[PDB]
Amino acid sequence: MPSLAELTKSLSIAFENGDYAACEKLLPPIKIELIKNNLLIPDLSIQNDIYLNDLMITKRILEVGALASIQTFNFDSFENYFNQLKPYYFSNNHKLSESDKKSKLISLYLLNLLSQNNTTKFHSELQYLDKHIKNLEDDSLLSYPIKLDRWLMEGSYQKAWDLLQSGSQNISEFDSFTDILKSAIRDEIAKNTELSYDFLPLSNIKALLFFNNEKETEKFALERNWPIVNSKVYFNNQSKEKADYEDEMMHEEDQKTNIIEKAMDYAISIEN
Amino acid sequence: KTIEVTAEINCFMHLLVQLFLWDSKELEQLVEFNRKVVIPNLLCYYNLRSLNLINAKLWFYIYLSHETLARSSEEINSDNQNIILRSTMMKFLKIASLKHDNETKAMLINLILRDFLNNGEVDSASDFISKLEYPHTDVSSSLEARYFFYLSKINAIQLDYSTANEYIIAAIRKAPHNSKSLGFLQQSNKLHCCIQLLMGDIPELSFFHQSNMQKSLLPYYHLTKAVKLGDLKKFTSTITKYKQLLLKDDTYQLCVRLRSNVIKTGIRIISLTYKKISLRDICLKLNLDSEQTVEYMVSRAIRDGVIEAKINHEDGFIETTELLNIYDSEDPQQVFDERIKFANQLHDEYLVS
Amino acid sequence: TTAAPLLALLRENQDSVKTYALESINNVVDQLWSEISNELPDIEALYDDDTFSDREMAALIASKVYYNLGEYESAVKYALAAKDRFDIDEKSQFVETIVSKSIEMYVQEASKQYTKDEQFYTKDIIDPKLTSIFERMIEKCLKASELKLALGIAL
Amino acid sequence: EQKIQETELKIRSKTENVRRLEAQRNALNDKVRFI
Amino acid sequence: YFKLKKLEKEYELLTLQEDYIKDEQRHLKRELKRAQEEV
Repeated sequence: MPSLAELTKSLSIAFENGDYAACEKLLPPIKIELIKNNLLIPDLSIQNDIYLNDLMITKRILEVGALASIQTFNFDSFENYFNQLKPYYFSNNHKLSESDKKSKLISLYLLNLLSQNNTTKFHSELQYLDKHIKNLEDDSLLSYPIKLDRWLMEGSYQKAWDLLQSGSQNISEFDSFTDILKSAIRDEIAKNTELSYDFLPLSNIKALLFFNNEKETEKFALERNWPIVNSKVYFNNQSKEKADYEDEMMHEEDQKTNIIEKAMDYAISIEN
Repeated sequence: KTIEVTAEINCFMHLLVQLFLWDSKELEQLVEFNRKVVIPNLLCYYNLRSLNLINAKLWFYIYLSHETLARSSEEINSDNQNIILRSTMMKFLKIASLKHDNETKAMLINLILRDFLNNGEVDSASDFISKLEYPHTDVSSSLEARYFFYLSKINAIQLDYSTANEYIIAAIRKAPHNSKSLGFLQQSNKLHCCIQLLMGDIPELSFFHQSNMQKSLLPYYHLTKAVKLGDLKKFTSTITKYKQLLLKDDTYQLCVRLRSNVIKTGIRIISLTYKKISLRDICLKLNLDSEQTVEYMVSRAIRDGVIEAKINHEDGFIETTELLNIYDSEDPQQVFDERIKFANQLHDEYLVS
Repeated sequence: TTAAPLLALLRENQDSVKTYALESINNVVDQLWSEISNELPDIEALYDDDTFSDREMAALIASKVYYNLGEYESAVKYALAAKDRFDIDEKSQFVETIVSKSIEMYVQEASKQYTKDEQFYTKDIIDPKLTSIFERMIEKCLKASELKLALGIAL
Repeated sequence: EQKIQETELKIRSKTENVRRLEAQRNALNDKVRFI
Repeated sequence: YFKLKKLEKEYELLTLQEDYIKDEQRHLKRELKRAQEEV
């Protein structure tokens, strides 16, 4: 939805007027003109353009593009626009006007990263921040995923689930990463319920994982291969197998007798 | 021209001793002057007897002082000299033929890893590990402990204490030099104890009492009783008072990871030995922090490998197991292949001797 | 500093944007290649597209990744098919590596085919892209006024 | 031009492996001669 | 280049020598065992 002759005015005005699906139609013509002059990333040399011309406007162009895909429920494009915003609010020292300005978009990457059940890259991005005890610790927006992951590591999923509900930030921007992260939390709990619960009834699974329907509760048990009996749910899946391909390693089957004798023959050749 | 360049460097390395911690000249012109005396083909074509004659061991503690409150003083994003340094550093390894390069390969990676420890992302450092691994035979005993120090610290941020275990063992046994046994050893021993913080053991003070001063003994002693007894109130007050020591060592992250280990370690300290543990007995134990978290607290600790238990919501108890068995058929054979694997590290002594 | 904003446009549309993108990426490959190594499946996939005319740019970018990976054979096959980025006149540690990498490779491939036929050098059995390297290498040796280096390779 | 110099520097690593096998046999075959 | 090619042939003959030393090492132990049985 174009508005004025400038590509920035058409993107900024159409963002607050709604229609996020039609607002993304102006993305291709903007990036074509910016890539020719290499205005998407800051140059290592000195072109005598820093806070002037379109480079100061360019950081606001990709800022709207990242906020355009958050309302369309797209995690593939959000990772692409976030990679271009990492050099922003990084270069030009720490001081522009508000520095990082919006703190909610920075926390969107930390919350969406936990949806893939990867705990290694979560703490790696916290080290990328320049000020750990200033912007990260004091502000509750950057400290939101830290306090959220803290209850996840301590083992309490009930207090961590309340942050996605009682919090007032789940209306607009965080609404996209709320249900997506909640689905990853419930899937992580399902791994715990196998070993930690030998037998549990149907009414408790609805209350523990915060389900609104009893019939939907049994639907999740079918994809997870959970045996269901009257007023009870067992787990026969505690035994594990397969897991890609393995040979003569990690509790083999028919080679158990041979490997024991093979290990005795390996030390003889080392001495010989 | 190898002799002519080497003769000039012999007078250059004598000045670099003054440039290191002694005489810093100017904080502006010197960093630009030290760059122009290196680039013009000092490393040349790798003709003969080329090693140890570059900067190498000298510049580790130099450039870190110019970046912090000297040339930059947080007035710019990054030092332009360090940006060119990262270009020359990564160019040195790109032009390397991987022939005689042993010590010079591991020293340059120490900069890109240390930079990610303060300001930077350590996720990209995992890709450099595949390139970093080489059987370096020229690394001196002083740098062998430092090469094992960074490899153990990166795995700590990656939430793996098993891989970093083998590296930190050989780190404290090396570097006999006095300066490495005081400042470097005390900093390495705190990282060795940090591995025990993620493991859940946290042994008492026996050898580490007289090996280091009382500066590192105070925070470790308070964290030992806080994680063992499972008290978050005492654990919180320790972070506040010792925060000054936690920031310089990048150990401030223990407020999350080690805080989660306060509950996990306290599980094995308290006696769960009996089978059916009522919900009210769990709420009374571990002060009031175990009252809010009961079923979820035990659920994650079982999958993580701490204990093995079963929760019953019908009668309101939790069936627990202490992991005690008797060797019959497959039980003793689990450690049979492990004890053979433990000796595989000693099977290389035949080629060494 | 980071190649993440540069690698985001690799999976996008409008290959005309990739024309100026691959030019900006090729300069930082000598540094950030460790991060680029994860995008190699996306680089080689776009190489076989007929409507994509920038494949010559991705040939040199993908070759520099395997250059520091430890396998120099993969970097030679991608650079020769473009028939541009391979220049014997340019003297640098990277360029002289892929030029000299085809020396022993030409000997190992010719020694296996030497048993079946001794005339193989007059036929297409040897890769013409590898054959042109052996021909251009002698031309550089003749300009150096040294007959021991030229006849030593042809031996 | 490179592989001419590359092979020269790589074959020097095999010299250490030769001295390990020579010193291992000298401590062995000489004992059998005395027996 | 003539001296460099000659050095390459020197280590090629030592390649078969390395594997041949291990042949006498296992063969001498068979003759050494016979000497111990005689004692």
